Amino acid sequence: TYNITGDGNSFTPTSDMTSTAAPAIDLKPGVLNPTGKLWRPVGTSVATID
Amino acid sequence: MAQRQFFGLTYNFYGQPAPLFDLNDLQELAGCYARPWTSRFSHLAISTGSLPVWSARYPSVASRNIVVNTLLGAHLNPFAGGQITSHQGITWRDPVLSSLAPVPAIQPPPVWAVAENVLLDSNNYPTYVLNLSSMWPINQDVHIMTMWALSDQGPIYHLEVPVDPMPAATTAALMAYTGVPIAHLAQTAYRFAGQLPQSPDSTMVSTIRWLSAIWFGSLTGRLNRSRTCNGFYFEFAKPALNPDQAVLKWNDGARAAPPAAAQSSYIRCISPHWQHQIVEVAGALMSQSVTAVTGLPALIDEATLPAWSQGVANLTGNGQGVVPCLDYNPVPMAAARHLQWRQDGLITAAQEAQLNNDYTAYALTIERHLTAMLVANPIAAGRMPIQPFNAADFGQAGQTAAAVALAQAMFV
Repeated sequence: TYNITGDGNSFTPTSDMTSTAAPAIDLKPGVLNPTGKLWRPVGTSVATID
Repeated sequence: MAQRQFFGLTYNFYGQPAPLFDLNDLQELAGCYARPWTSRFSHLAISTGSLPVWSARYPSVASRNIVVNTLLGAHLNPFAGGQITSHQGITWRDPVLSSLAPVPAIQPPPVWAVAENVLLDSNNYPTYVLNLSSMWPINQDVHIMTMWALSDQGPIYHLEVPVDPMPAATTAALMAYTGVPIAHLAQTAYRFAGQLPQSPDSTMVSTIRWLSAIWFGSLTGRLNRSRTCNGFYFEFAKPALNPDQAVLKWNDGARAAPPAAAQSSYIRCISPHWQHQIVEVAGALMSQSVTAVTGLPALIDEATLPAWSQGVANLTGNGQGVVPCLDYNPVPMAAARHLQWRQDGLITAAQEAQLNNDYTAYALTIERHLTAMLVANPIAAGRMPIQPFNAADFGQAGQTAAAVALAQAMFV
């Protein structure tokens, strides 16, 4: 970090650079999913696929 | 060693007024033979599945197995009777039971004890217990009897894997026998065990028990070329028709995972096909020898047992060792074995698994039809030289897959 109380610092507000952060995010239920729960062939070897 | 209450169980009859044989058949037996000792029987059995097991009298090896038992069962009731009986055919060649004699002349007084379905305690008979030495070879024979007779199925075979202290001496010797089929090893074993009034010397004993496991383990799938008991497995020679002869084979792949300590099972075969499977039978004969030495957990609890063979002395119980018996149908197991093999990626199912399942399907069919057709005669005539059993008995069920899974977990 730099001493804030120095010279050279630009005050250039532009349309191009419109303030933004991440205020909130999408958390719709629908959106939560993707997708498949992970499972196993009973627990024995490759036979129990059923 | 002298397990005092050496009580042995004689076979029931299939809703028959008489024990399982007719007079002619018993005549055949007693007479055309002589000694009450298994030499003769083993002679037949030994001939490495070459000779057809069929005859006019004797449909299978197992047939003979059954009439051997019934023979025993009947003729013991004589001399093992409360005050000694013996006539009608058999009046024993000496009190010491030397030979199957046709009624000594001036000897009527010892009747033919008409018994029903009855266990006997060998040691409760004074003659029997006097002759404790000579008793020993026949007790072996006795067990064989009992352990088929207990049930209405294929034999109740016992298994044992004592894990960890494994004799180095056993290893060494056993290796020399590599190349031979289970059958001949068994034969020598029985012969020894009989020949010498039975020893506490666990040598023999251990050896048989290990062998039994290795076979069973092999037969299941658990044991094979790549998963061995140190090198040990049994190799199923000739992958075409169902005669896939289990030879002891020693190949170094892996040493399979040492179980926790002492693993015990007992198997029975629910399906009459057992009859033509010398493999299956030969384990059961092995486990008998074992018995003579050892006081096995009080026999397969009455839950899977016909009513006549419930509440037997000190044999069936409810809260002991091995409450349930492990049960199989032979043809489904072969499938089971191929399963494991494939699961391991030992082999492609592609051609290997398909082919042999094809052949064993054939072998089933052949067997099933022969056993049924033969049973027809006894199931119409007063004579019975064969296992009794309904067509529904052949069923692909009887806890077949559970057995397999248990056998496997045992190996862990």
